[PDB]
Amino acid sequence: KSKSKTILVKLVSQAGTGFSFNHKRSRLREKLSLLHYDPIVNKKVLFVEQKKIRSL
Amino acid sequence: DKAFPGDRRLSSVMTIVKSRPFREKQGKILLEGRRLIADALKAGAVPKAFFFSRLEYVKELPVDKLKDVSLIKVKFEDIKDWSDQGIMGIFAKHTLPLVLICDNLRDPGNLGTILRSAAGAGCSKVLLTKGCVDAWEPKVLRAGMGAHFQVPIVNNVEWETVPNHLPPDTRVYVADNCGVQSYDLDWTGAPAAVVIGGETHGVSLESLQLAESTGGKRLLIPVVPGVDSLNSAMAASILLFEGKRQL
Amino acid sequence: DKAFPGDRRLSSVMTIVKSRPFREKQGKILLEGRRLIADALKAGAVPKAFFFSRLEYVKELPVDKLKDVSLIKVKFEDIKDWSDLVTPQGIMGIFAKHTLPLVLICDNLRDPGNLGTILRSAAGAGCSKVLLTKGCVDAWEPKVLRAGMGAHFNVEWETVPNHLPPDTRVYVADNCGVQSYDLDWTGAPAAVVIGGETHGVSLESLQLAESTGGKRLDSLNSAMAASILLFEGKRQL
RNA sequence: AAUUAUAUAACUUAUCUAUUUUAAGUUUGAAAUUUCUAACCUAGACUUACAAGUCAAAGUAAAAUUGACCCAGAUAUUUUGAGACCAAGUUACCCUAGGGAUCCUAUUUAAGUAUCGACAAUUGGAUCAGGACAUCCCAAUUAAUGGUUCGUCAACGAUUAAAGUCCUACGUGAUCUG
Repeated sequence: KSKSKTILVKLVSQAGTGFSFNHKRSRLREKLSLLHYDPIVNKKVLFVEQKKIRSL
Repeated sequence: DKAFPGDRRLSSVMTIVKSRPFREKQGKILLEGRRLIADALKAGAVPKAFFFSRLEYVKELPVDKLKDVSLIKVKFEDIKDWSDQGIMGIFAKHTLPLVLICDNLRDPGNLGTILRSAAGAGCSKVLLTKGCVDAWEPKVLRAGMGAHFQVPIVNNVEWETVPNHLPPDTRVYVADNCGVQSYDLDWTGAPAAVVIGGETHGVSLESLQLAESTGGKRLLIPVVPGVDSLNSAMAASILLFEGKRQL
Repeated sequence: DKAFPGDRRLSSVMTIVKSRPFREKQGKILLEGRRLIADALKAGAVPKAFFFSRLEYVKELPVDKLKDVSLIKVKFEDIKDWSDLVTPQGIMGIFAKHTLPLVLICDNLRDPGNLGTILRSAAGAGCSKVLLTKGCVDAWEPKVLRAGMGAHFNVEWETVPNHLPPDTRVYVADNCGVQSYDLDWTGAPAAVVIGGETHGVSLESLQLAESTGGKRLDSLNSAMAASILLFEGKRQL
């Protein structure tokens, strides 16, 4: 319970489609910018972290 | 041993009496020691049960000095848990009134004794560390020789009573070492509402802002030596009584 | 670390620290705690032996707790003899066993625990006058040292009676217990007389202090109440 | 008990009345309730109340310290969430099921097997201590060898080579009764 290493965040598409998915990142690292498949545009687009959900 | 073998509540009372965690769970504040039992006893508490060695409880020799505490059998391991001393008397855990508040966790004796310090002076409601902090626990109250619910000094405050302590229109002051002057404060001059933050926790910024509603100024006790600060709970006790007298 | 406590010198040290009468006969007692040992060195107490753990000695933190004693690596057995308590601390030291005045006078032998607690409060209070009986009772025992916790770190009968002749009133204090700053403990002469730890202080002890001409400030916790009074005493000054 | 208790009854506010500028609260209780990005698909399997989630041949397709669902959110239908609820008594007012009456001891061993039999293996006191090792004293990493006083959950006083941490129906002497 006390131990806390990673965190869960929302990765939101930069294409404006509103598609989002959750990914795990280390708490002490910088915000993630990832290239992920967006079903709405049916092609890989850049995703940027917006908010933290919980402590993993 | 359980107060009554069949009675689960009796066992809980005895267990809570000689148990810091169990007492907090069962809302019991025990005053370890016959003299300290009288301390809580004379502070306005009629302990329902008193943590004492099974044979010792039967003898009730400390109960004679409890002066209200009801001697109850207590397990040897439980007695060690409540150790801060054998006779732990478990008990339920205004304008110009003494008001002590050992905000946050602190020395168990400091919190309990500081809160009780206001009671005798004429404290309408004396406060201690919050329910989360171990202040009304059997061992926690044992060092302080005070009962939370029964005595005006309360430690198992809980959320409801926690606003109650602050809710009064008595100017509040946080006293550690240099929080005007301990007895020359606006809070000290006005009805006492002293609330010292935890020694290792400090005073919350929101609490300092809330002091504006009370209208009190944090307590600053001049220290000739280079010591960083004195006992936070102890300072609250002095400020608690000091405020009532000045008010 | 040195784990040999069976030496004759170690046995003598263990007897003095473990037993108060042996400490008085040998004039040596043990203080447990790195902070307490460091305070003893500042106070000028001359320690006879410094107890340092196998790791504490290497870290040099126990060495700083020598309290003027020689610091050497010591195991549990050696530390136990050096320390006055059964359980030896990681850092411990074996050492020797008016108008508006603040005076506390204790006659005869006094409980070592009470002395440590009183001295710790006195340091915070900053009283300029202190009274006591002779040095018969040893206040350097591990229990007494624990009571002081470093904050604490010979007036005798003749000088002690002088404090009694002085017109001072001991401010009363109780667990439930006028205000601390409303009592002229520092503002007016004070002759602190209350039930000691060796005898016990009940609610009558607070009344007894009031009977000395002071007012109330029911047995209060010795450390908590004294510390609260010390803060009030500093404010009084 | 635990949790309550708009049966009624009261008060308060409405209400309803005087003048004049029953309902809702709460309380009693008629009672009530419970207890004591890391794919998709698809043989065969796992996990599982249900559901979802797993492993996996084949196939197809991208590439080269929690854990799901329900259920609530957010928004515009896309996404995001970590089988006695909790809970005391009493019963000879009872019910059912029955059970009764109407330092030895038992093995094993055998130093000294007719008859026996050590060591073993299966209230305070007085007298005398036995044992555990996590070693205080005594002793040479090893060792429980013998000891570890008297008093006032903590503490103190005085001795002792030392007053380890403890256990042994007050450790242990042979009232009398039910």
